[PDB]
Amino acid sequence: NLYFQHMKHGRVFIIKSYSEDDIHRSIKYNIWCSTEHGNKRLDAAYRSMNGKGPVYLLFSVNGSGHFCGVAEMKSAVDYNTCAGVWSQDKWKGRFDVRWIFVKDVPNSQLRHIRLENNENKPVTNSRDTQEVPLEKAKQVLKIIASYK
Ligand SMILES: COc1cc(=O)[nH]c(=O)[nH]1
Repeated sequence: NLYFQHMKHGRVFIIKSYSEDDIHRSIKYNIWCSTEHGNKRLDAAYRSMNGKGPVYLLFSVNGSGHFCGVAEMKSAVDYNTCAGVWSQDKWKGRFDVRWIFVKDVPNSQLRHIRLENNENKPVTNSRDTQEVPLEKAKQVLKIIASYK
């Protein structure tokens, strides 16, 4: 395929959101924020990457039945930022992202990809900041990229 053929390094995480408004804001301003635990997981992966490869994020709104696109993580986490900018006050902090695809892809197109690090559960059954093994992540990314 033409998409993601060169991604020898780097790491891929599921992002789950309770709020489609939060996603809209993320797309508009190219920023995101997770829980404290999820921020720490993404921060560790971004920093240990040391710019050697991409950290990609596969976004999905809880209950929507579809993934809604792909962004690249673009900064470390900043834990002390303006409160109350998201749909709930409980999302504290900020990191930069760069959205690559904004498009709805039905879970039917992805649910036969299983995560060997998550009890072989479908990737579509992941929780927020579930890490995706690199070879399964390539499959997901190419399906999203090419979907029509
Ligand atoms: C950044 O805004 C959100 C982050 C999250 O992890 N879940 C949400 O519903 N919104």
